[PDB]
Formats: sequence, C-alpha cells, structure tokens
Amino acid sequence: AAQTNAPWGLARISSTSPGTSTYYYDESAGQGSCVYVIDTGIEASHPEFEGRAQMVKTYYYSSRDGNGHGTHCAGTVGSRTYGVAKKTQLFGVKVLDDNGSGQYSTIIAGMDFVASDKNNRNCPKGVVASLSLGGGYSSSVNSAAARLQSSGVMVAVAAGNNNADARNYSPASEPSVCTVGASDRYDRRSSFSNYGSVLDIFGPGTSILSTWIGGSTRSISGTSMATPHVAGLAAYLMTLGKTTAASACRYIADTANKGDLSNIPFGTVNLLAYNNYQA
Ligand SMILES: [Ca+2]
Repeated sequence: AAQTNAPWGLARISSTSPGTSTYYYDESAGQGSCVYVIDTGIEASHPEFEGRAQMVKTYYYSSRDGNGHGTHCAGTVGSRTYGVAKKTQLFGVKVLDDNGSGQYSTIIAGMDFVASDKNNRNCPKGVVASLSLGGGYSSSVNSAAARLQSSGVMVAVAAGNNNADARNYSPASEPSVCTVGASDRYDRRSSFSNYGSVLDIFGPGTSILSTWIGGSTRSISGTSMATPHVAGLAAYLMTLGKTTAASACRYIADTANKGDLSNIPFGTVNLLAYNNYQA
C-alpha cells in the first residue's frame, strides 16, 4: 500500500526510480519481527510508535532518550508514518548517553546483551539490530558485532560520515554484518557517506524525516539514517519469509537497485536498498 506523501526515503526503497513520493509495501509490515535500536534510547511514548516500542536496557542513570538520535532511527525502522516496517516490535538499548557518546566497552556490552535478550522476546519472524554508531577501528567492537550476527540477528551498521574508506571504522569494517552507506533523493552518494569494499548496501540518508523526542519530528542526515532503512527492510522481508537473519544482507544486495547511484568510488558497491514490492 501507499503512504501518499511519504518521506522520500520510504518512497525510494519501494521504487525502481528516484523522484516519487508514495511508499508501497506488503501490509504484513514486519509484524512478528523485532528490531533492536542500539543507540541513545527510544521515546516509547511517542504516538508514532503505537505502543510497539519499549526500552529494554540502559547503561546510564536513565533509559530515556534525552538526545533524539535513537528515537529518530527507531522511527525510520518502524514508526507508523516514518517507518519502513510499520508493524515491527522495537526494542531500545541505550548504549549512548544523551550527548550521543558511548565508550566502546558499553557498546560491546549492549551487543552481547541483544544476542542474549532476543531469547526473552517474541520474534517468530526474526530479529534485527540497527547500529547507527561507530568510531575508529577496533577488533573487539568488530568481534562483538560478529557475535551478534552469528547468534541469529541481522546486524545493520552505519558506514560512517567521514567521506572516507570505512575500513578504518568499527563496527563498519566487520565483514559479517551489513554495512550501510547513505544516498540522497537525487541518487547521489551522500556527501559525507563513507565508502569502500566493506560496504554492502546504500540506503536513504540525506534529509530524512522521522520521529524526535518530545513527541515531535525533524529531518536530519547521516549514515545513521540510512542504517535503519536497511534494518526495517530486513525485518519486513523476514516477515514475508523472503530471507533470514543470516541471509538478509546478501538478499538485500541481490535484490537492490543496481548501478543507479552517482559518485560511487571505484571498488564500492553501487547498490540501493529496494523492497521489490509489486503492488
Ligand atoms: Ca560489512
């Protein structure tokens, strides 16, 4: 179904071309799947989440999202208006403080938490984790992301916003997870988007409207915004039975719009996330 006047990124992920504004998707909408948003938290009370979001873990004095970044990302995964998978269950894991910062040790603990926690949740169609965060290369951070993936979770991670090769960042550089670059509404690589061999896919990342704290909305940009498009897409596809956690990144690459993005450096995939939904 449509979304007439959907955010451009939603319309893009269900389209064979840029420049349209209706989002088309199977009504199953990720029902029975779960997506963990590992970030600054999620404002679960936001009407856009319809009771489908909840905080399950924090490493700080509160589970409240005092930043907005996590709420925005969660909105792109699964909010009613701004989300890819409009019926998924959203679980917030607050590894980032209200300034958007987090020690790698806390981020690692959060990933291992999700690998266990999914066994305490009802996700018959599958489990996804969205990591719109990163820093410099760390073998321990990469290994944590690898474990999470190995445990049966589709892990999607931001490539980073350095306009640089993502090989030097973590968890972006972990081969076994799905590393997500950002594009704009004109099918250009977003100017800040990292690139390189370690990228698996691109998603909408420039000027993305979604939920914000205080029951609000706003448009922001980043590989942080592209990542939840891919995470939501995975949840949606898993509900459809088209793929699994272990195979979703490959499946998304297999079925992506190919060769349509501009300013993709030689050696980086030219693949844009696409739901292949035929109304
Ligand atoms: Ca990767």
